[PDB]
Parts: sequence; structure tokens; C-alpha cells
Amino acid sequence: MFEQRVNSDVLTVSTVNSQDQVTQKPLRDSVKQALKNYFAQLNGQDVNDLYELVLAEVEQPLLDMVMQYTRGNQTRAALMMGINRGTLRKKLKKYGMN
Amino acid sequence: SDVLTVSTVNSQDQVTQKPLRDSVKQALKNYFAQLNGQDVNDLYELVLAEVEQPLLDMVMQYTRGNQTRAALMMGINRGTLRKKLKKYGMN
DNA sequence: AAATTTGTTGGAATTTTCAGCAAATTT
DNA sequence: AAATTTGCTGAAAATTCCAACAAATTT
Repeated sequence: MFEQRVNSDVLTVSTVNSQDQVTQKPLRDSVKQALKNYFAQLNGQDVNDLYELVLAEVEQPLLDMVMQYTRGNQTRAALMMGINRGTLRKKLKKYGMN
Repeated sequence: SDVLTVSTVNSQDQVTQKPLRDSVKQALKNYFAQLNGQDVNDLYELVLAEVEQPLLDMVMQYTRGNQTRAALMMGINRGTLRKKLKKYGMN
């Protein structure tokens, strides 16, 4: 058969453990760590934008990467991401990617 | 300089920050590599799902389970927050 | 030359706000 | 005892999907 690949392990980033041994770990944990870190620096004023802040950090590379893959093809990229070609175009504007 | 970053370490044992986006980019770089021309059908909802769960989890620690403050912090309507917590079944 | 993708549309579908309950929980 | 937060609700405000089209482009 094929071995299970939980959704945690579909998008993973290389890390190193205490034994200088290279190993994948969920992207989840990077996002978890970035926030953990982000909160440390909150000393300690309010935020009103943490979603759109995060979303923007994640949307940019996704678009960046998908557009490279589809060699610039908008129709394919929007079909890959499961978003309408119109909203893809809109996002691409948002990030000056056109 | 830049608010969302994660700790890295180089061969010379020096810890050093890099922006989260660089890791998201790597994640995909990899994801694509392994697919050999296989359809990718719903990649947005995928990556969204991978980011919202940590984000929700973490703010609900910071707000101490307080749904109301978390929503104002994240900048989405309190109802949405509940609706998203349901999506991932954290409640 | 044909097939596809782009840029633009007006409308329909769905998602998120928003204020306003009383009831329940925290202070 | 008071203040805050929750679980819920309609309905408005915004965003997303749609699908169709000529025109630009890629095959």
C-alpha cells in the first residue's frame, strides 16, 4: 500500500535537531513559532490586524510560487488554488504582482 | 524591520531570524517538486488550513480562551472566529 | 489557423459584519 | 452586585464566484 501522509506533513520545511540531523517538520509549526515570537515583542500594546497581517505574509509566497509554476498563466493558477481567476487577479494587484 | 519571523540555525551554530514567508515559499518549492505533474485541485484552502489552525490556537492562548478579545485582536468579527474554530473543531 | 487566455462585464452566490438579545461567566 | 462574554439572531455590507465576450497571445 501507500503509507499515510497526514495533512501536517504535506507542506513541510527542513529543520535541524540537537543531533545536527536534518529533518522535515510541518509548516504549521513555523507559523506557530513566528507568532510565539511576535507576541514576545508585544511589550505590550494592542493589535487590530493580526489576521490580515498573517494572511499577507502567507498569500504573497503562495501566489509568487504558483505563478512561477504556471509560468505566468492566470487561468491555471486560479484553477490550482481553487479560487476564481477574478479573485486571483485581485490578490495579485494587492501585492503588486503583475 | 519585519514582524513575522522564525528562528534558523546555520552550519556555524549561529541562530538567525528569517521571515515566515521564506518558509511558506520553501514548503511549496518542496510540495511541487514531489508532485510529478499531478493535479493540484484546492491549494488555497490547503495552505489557509495550515495557517489558520496555528493562528487560532495561538491567539486563544494569548487571549486566554477569550473569544471576544481574540476577534478584535485578529481584526475579524467575533462570529467569524467562532465559525472558524468550528471549521477545525477547536471548541 | 485554432485553441486558449486575457481583460473586462454585470449579476448571482456565498461569506463576513454588525447591533442587539438574554443568559451565562468573570470580575 | 456589576461588568464582561458568550451563544444566538436578521439583515446589511462586502467579497467571491459565475460566465460570457471581444481582443490579445500562445499553441
